[PDB]
Amino acid sequence: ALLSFERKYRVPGGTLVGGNLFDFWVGPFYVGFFGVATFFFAALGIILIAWSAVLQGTWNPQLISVYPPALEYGLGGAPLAKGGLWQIITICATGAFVSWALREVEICRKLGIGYHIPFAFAFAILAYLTLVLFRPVMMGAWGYAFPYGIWTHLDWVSNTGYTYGNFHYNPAHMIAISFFFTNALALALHGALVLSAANPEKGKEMRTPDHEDTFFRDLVGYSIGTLGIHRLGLLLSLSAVFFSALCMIITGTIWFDQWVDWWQWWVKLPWWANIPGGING
Amino acid sequence: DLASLAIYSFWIFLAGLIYYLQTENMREGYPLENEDGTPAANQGPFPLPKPKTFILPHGRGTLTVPGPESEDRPIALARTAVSEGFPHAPTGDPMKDGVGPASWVARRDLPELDGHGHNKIKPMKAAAGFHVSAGKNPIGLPVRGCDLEIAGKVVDIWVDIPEQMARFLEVELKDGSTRLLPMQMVKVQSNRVHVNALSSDLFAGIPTIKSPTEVTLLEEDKICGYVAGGLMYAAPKRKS
Amino acid sequence: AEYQNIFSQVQVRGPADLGMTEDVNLANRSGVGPFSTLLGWFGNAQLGPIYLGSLGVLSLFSGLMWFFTIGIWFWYQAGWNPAVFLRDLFFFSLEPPAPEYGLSFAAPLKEGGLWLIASFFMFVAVWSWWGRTYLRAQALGMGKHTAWAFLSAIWLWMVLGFIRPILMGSWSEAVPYGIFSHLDWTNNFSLVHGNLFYNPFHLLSIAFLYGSALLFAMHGATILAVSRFGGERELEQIADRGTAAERAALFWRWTMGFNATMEGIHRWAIWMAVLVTLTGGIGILLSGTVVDNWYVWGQNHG
Ligand code: BCL
Ligand code: BCL
Ligand code: BCL
Ligand code: BCL
Ligand SMILES: CC[C@H]1c2cc3[nH]c4c(c3C)C(=O)[C@H](C(=O)OC)c4c3nc(cc4[nH]c(cc(n2)[C@@H]1C)c(C(C)=O)c4C)[C@@H](C)[C@@H]3CCC(=O)OC/C=C(\C)CCC[C@H](C)CCC[C@H](C)CCCC(C)C
Ligand SMILES: CC[C@H]1c2cc3[nH]c4c(c3C)C(=O)[C@H](C(=O)OC)c4c3nc(cc4[nH]c(cc(n2)[C@@H]1C)c(C(C)=O)c4C)[C@@H](C)[C@@H]3CCC(=O)OC/C=C(\C)CCC[C@H](C)CCC[C@H](C)CCCC(C)C
Ligand SMILES: COC(C)(C)C(=O)C/C=C(\C)CC/C=C(\C)CC/C=C(\C)CCCC/C(C)=C/CCC(C)CC/C=C(\C)CCC=C(C)C
Ligand SMILES: CCCCCCCCCCCC[N+](C)(C)[O-]
Ligand SMILES: CCCCCCCCCCCC[N+](C)(C)[O-]
Ligand SMILES: CCCCCCCCCCCC[N+](C)(C)[O-]
Ligand SMILES: CCCCCCCCCCCC[N+](C)(C)[O-]
Ligand SMILES: [Fe+3]
Repeated sequence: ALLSFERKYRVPGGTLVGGNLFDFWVGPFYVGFFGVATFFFAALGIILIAWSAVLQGTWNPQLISVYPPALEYGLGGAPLAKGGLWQIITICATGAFVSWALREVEICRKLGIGYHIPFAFAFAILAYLTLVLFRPVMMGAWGYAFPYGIWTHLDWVSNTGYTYGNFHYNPAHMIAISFFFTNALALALHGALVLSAANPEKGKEMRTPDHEDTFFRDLVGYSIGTLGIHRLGLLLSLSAVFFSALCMIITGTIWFDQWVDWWQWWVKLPWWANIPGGING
Repeated sequence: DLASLAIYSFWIFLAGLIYYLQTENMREGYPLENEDGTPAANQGPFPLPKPKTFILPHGRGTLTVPGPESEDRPIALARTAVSEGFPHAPTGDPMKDGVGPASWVARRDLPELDGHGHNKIKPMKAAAGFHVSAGKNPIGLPVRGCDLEIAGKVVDIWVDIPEQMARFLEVELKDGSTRLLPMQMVKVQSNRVHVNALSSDLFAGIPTIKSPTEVTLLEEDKICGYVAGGLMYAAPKRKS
Repeated sequence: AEYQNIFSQVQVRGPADLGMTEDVNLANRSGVGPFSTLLGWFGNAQLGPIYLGSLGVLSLFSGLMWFFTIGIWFWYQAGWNPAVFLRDLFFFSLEPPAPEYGLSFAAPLKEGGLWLIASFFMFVAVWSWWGRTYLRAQALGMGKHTAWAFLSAIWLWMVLGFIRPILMGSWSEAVPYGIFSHLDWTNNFSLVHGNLFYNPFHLLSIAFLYGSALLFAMHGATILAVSRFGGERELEQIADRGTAAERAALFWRWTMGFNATMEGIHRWAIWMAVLVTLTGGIGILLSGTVVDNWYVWGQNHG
């Protein structure tokens, strides 16, 4: 049940709510007040999805889809079978994510570590809430949110993108993609760098972080450093998500036409707007 | 068709890869133990990988993992319940005993070495050509604890030499001796350094280093462990 | 508040770090560049030295030539007017030969010839850069993980510009060099293959791209959370587990019921990332050569 080095860390303390009441583990898992809250929200959410499955007449995981209220409901509540369950499941999901973050905070407090992880997780939650809460509220209807189904949610992504032409033209979306691509690039480089140092050529001694800086400096003329690269991966991945959230909060609210046309502001700047030649003259 | 073949093969490759990744990540901490330090009955469905050996750089030997796991230090905790899964209460002072968030590991009692075999971390005064480059220089600032009392004064920065980074502040106490504070656990301000994790009276208890111009890995673990544990265990005295 | 270790409070600078020698030819290293206080708030302040050497020269040279060939086409398309150049910069495109030219090198300069030239320069820039990746590690006695991982990105790029056009029988199938034009190509590619959300290798590719952000957020955060115990000195933590590595592992064990080691997390990392362009390259390569329409293929699952 415990890692060989684990017992010395399993002391009492760090809970945010309830004192010692829920201060215990179930096998490897910590509980805490927020483990209990997350169990509650997750269990209720899963049960309501199961109910939804039976009301839609399927147990097939690839057919189960829970849809938000149709546009006609606006932001009111809808009958259970016509979007109401989606509304409650959404509340359960949000409760479960936030509880999960708060349980992480409890774990940080017990271990005496910084809060970087739940703070990072909070960006994923904010992206979720942008899609199911902030965007729909701004646009005036729950029906603008995505359905909960493995395949149907891809239908939504696709229908929503093409509502604005080729969605590649959304400038916040370009920034978001660039962070996602750069992030994967930095992840590959980081995993490779460390491994190449811990796993040198056959029979050689382990390399040092100095060999790491050296290899990067040799290669591109710059090394970010071992603290830098972890700051960098955190920043690339949170920026990717921040710009993802941004690119959707603006779509259907401040900008709702074909995204390609937005770029005409640049083309029409009066100092070059009318010069003949080029693609746009 | 070839695409069904490809995706079929891929799923098999992926299961194999996850299996490889999970077992690689069992090279430390296993076998799983009961709370009393004996081997747990349930080890999970992944077996231990065949051992690998790292060759350490400066005659420092090798590390072979997985290998026999052992804390190599007394652990001053006791059960608070008659069944598995509950906390273990410190039997003494958890800060002095190095348990809970104040824990340290029995790392080697030698300093980390750089690529050239020199001590990686040195007091700035002993590090030729090193100086404060940017930011507020903390040297000479009074050091304040979470009880808003002055615990000492900064007399140096301990720098990572190959990585050109500040790793600790050396702080001189009322009695003239010094302690290291992790850079990550201090806030440098215009007129002081502030240390949230410790009240002034806990500074004497920071583990000391046996030689004044180097720190061992074991020493850094005791220091960093002890300061982080103040967040939970000073907390009575800390006043925000 | 508690300090967060996202930016440094105090920067410290020592003598210029010339690096490890091992089997490196020191004659091919430049001097140090200028120290950047700006970059020093987040990572290292030191710039350089860089290793150049013959292969790097060749790489830099053809990389530049690739970029200038596109550039000169952009100026041409701009009618050599600087104002039109800045205005329509995202709109210009250096386009591959028409389908009728097949794989021949017979198309006029202005009609795919220049695209062929630029692509040749690109091809030598990247492959010579790959060799470099491999030899810079070799000269330091390091493993070749960087070269292998870079090969995965190269796989997708090669599929896009070279292997798939060749299997299709024309250069017209390759990607054009242009900001907006390459986006139109991408949208187009999906439309014409019956919607790339039905290509399971594309779906996997997306899972790994998201998974890379997930994992680097987890790992970057975890290491910063334990940087108060020296957590980011990962090599020495691999060699001699410290309380940093133990607290990092136990955060995740207590949260999700399992955990990594300081070495092993880097294996999850390199693979999560590499799998992005590995599965992607396969998904793209199968499109049009083996599968015309993914929707249709999914209906049969084959
Ligand atoms: C993956 C499927 C499509 C594709 C789909 C998309 C989509 C969708 C988007 C991009 C975006 C980008 N793509 Mg594309 N892209 C493809 C293949 C490529 C290739 C290639 C050699 O194969 C290249 C060089 C690019 C280049 C680029 C960059 C312009 C931009 C940011 C990428 C990034 O962060 O990289 C990794 C990051 C680094 C920091 C390393 C490299 C540094 C620089 C920035 C690389 C770009 C150099 C560029 C050629 C120079 C621009 C010239 C100026 C106009 C003067 N793409 C294939 C064909 N790409 C985004 C964008 O903003 O488009 C406008 C975007 O939204
Ligand atoms: C035809 C479709 C359109 C298009 C339309 C859209 C639309 C529409 C959207 C995007 C969005 C995104 N697109 Mg686009 N996009 C297109 C082409 C592309 C291309 C490409 C190479 O061509 C790329 C790289 C991208 C890239 C992206 C990212 C910027 C962003 C998606 C990630 C994200 O938001 O994560 C954010 C992360 C989350 C939301 C995850 C949250 C997870 C929560 C907190 C936890 C889950 C717990 C779970 C239930 C666990 C339980 C089970 C187990 C225990 C594990 N698009 C085409 C042109 N794109 C999306 C976006 O920006 O959203 C904000 C979006 O809505
Ligand atoms: C982010 C932008 C768009 C979006 C665009 C896309 C696109 C495009 C694709 C996916 C794909 C996936 N998306 Mg989606 N998706 C969105 C919002 C979500 C949310 C959410 C709560 O907000 C969730 C949980 C998912 C979940 C999923 C997985 C079913 C699948 C793989 C993701 C992955 O590996 O991520 C990285 C995370 C990890 C590697 C950790 C593992 C997480 C696991 C796999 C999540 C399981 C969720 C479970 C089946 C549903 C909840 C179960 C409950 C217990 C009932 N999406 C928003 C609307 N998503 C891919 C796919 O194959 O779809 C069929 C795909 O191509
Ligand atoms: C309308 C568009 C279609 C679609 C069409 C395509 C097409 C077409 C492709 C993708 C591809 C991808 N798409 Mg899709 N995609 C759609 C919807 C989405 C959505 C979404 C939320 O809706 C998401 C998240 C994605 C996500 C993804 C990625 C997982 C994947 C690209 C991996 C990568 O890193 O490439 C970026 C990395 C590279 C291109 C490798 C670069 C390597 C070379 C060596 C770099 C050279 C650098 C050069 C010399 C310049 C140097 C500059 C200086 C040095 C600075 N797609 C819709 C359905 N997508 C790609 C893929 O693999 O698909 C299977 C692809 O070809
Ligand atoms: C912000 C940067 C990125 C990020 C970071 C991040 N994610 C995180 C964390 C961090 C730092 C954690 O600490 C936390 C974790 O524990 O990871 C192991 C987490 C996590 N990220 C997760 C998933 C996830 N993250 C994603 C994305 C991202 N996470 C970003 C790209 C995605 C994508 C891209 O699609 C997914 C699928 C989980 C593995 C884990 C959070 C687990 C959790 O919240 O558990 C409590 C809740 C449950 C166990 C189940 C609740 C069930 C619901 C009540 C019902 C289902 C509702 C749902 C809306 C259905 C959707 C159906 C789909 C088919 C669409
Ligand atoms: C495995 C998945 C990911 C991945 C991995 C990866 N990429 C890699 C590597 C790895 C492991 C390397 O080792 C290699 C590297 O060296 O990284 C530092 C690389 C690399 N990935 C690169 C780019 C890149 N990778 C991408 C993607 C990805 N790479 C995936 C997400 C993308 C995307 C997403 O589109 C791009 C654009 C390069 C930084 C580097 C490979 C360099 C190379 O081949 O260079 C040839 C040399 C030249 C082209 C010199 C040319 C000079 C310029 C063209 C002119 C300047 C242009 C500039 C915009 C204007 C300003 C300059 C003026 C002064 C002229
Ligand atoms: C300021 O002005 C000057 C002139 C100074 C400039 O220099 C400006 C120049 C520019 C404005 C340059 C701008 C360039 C771009 C906008 C570039 C953008 C490029 C892309 C988005 C590229 C995307 C994808 C490219 C891909 C996938 C290429 C693949 C190529 C290959 C795999 C290579 C295949 C090789 C071939 C076909 C040749 C084969 C022949 C043999 C003999 C082997
Ligand atoms: C002695 C002067 C040498 C000048 C070389 C200029 C360095 C720039 C090369 C970095 C290119 C890296 N890439 C190819 C990753 O961009
Ligand atoms: C997307 C891949 C997620 C990885 C899931 C692998 C779960 C591994 C469980 C390991 C159990 C080890 N324990 C916990 C027995 O030590
Ligand atoms: C090395 C990391 C392992 C993590 C694997 C995550 C896989 C998610 C499943 C995506 C589903 C794709 N398909 C083709 C089933 O739709
Ligand atoms: C893609 C979803 C993956 C979920 C994997 C969940 C892993 C948790 C395993 C915890 C270990 C269990 N026990 C009880 C064997 O320790
Ligand atoms: Fe790391």
